[PDB]
Amino acid sequence: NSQDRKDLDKFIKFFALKTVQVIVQARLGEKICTRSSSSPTGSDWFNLAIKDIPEVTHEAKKALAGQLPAVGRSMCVEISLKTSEGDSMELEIWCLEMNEKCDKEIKVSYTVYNRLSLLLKSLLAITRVTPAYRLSRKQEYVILYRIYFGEVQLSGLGEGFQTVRVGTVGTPVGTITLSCAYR
Amino acid sequence: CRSEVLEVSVEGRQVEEAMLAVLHTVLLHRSTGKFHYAAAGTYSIGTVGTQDVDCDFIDFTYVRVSSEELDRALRKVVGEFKDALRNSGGDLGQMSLEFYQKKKSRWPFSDECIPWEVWTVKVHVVALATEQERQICREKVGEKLCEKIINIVEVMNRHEYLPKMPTQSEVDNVFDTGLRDVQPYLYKISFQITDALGTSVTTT
Repeated sequence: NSQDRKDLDKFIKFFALKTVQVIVQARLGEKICTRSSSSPTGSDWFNLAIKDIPEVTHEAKKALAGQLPAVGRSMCVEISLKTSEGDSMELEIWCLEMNEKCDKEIKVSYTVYNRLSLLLKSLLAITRVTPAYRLSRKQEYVILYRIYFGEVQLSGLGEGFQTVRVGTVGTPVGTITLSCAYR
Repeated sequence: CRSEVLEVSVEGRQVEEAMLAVLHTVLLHRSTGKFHYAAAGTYSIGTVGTQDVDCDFIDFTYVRVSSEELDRALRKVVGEFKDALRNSGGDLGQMSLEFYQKKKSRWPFSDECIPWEVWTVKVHVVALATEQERQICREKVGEKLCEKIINIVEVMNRHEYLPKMPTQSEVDNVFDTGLRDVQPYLYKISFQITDALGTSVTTT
């Protein structure tokens, strides 16, 4: 069980690293396009071609501080807008929680691994069908991103924000939940 | 075998992109990297690429797997539906995307195609007459397609059932291994121009 969780920690770590890439690249103003490979490389996580932006990797690792989501401790990617006036506005908070309840029957490694791959595919899809997407590409305005870690605070979204469930994946340590709250 | 039905009300020119948006979204979730088997029975899994598709007739962008041949296959049968829709008229069509496994059967009976999941997108085409028609339509169906993709993701995340991983000989009973850059689950795309059925009882 010790190796399996060492593997699962790695899977969750790189899932979190990769969701931050997907979310930020989708708020990047330009279209994203990667290529499949029948002869892949050893760093195509979850059988998906997601190019890491170093600077984004940096503060994904500074935010996590070498830690992983858990109880009451959930990773958040905040997409914001600074206008010509300079007043900030919280557009979306992307939330990767790690619920308490577990799935002791789900067989690590690659059941979880393959289901996290599907969730990154769901995340690629949902990241283009929220209003902050079309806003981030129609470019006057600028988009800001920021990653932090703990309890989630939805206050800057304003009263009445909507939420989108991206999906969930159950693991023996708890079930991951990926969602978004946006104004 | 589970079924999901979606409806879109779209202008005539936007029917192709709206369908590609639905089909690709489903197939992105219903495919994996290609399998390369070893004689020992193990296999490696290739990498899937994805790319953004900007719609012109709709203010909308979807994500499809970067296979150029899969896109050509769907654009073709989407065009078959497009042509059939305009050849017919009035009392309106629907396209279906179904996933199935191939089961072996004793001679003489040929192999059984057993659906585990089917998607039907019913299409209502509306006619437009000013230019404000076209522009506000470009906005309106884009917002509608956002709802659809969100609903597709939220049924896809149910993790209801999926066929078990095939062995080297069973692979062509579960996957479409005929493509270069992705192996979808074995799928079938048929369409159908239906009639319009009224409504009986309120139930007020």
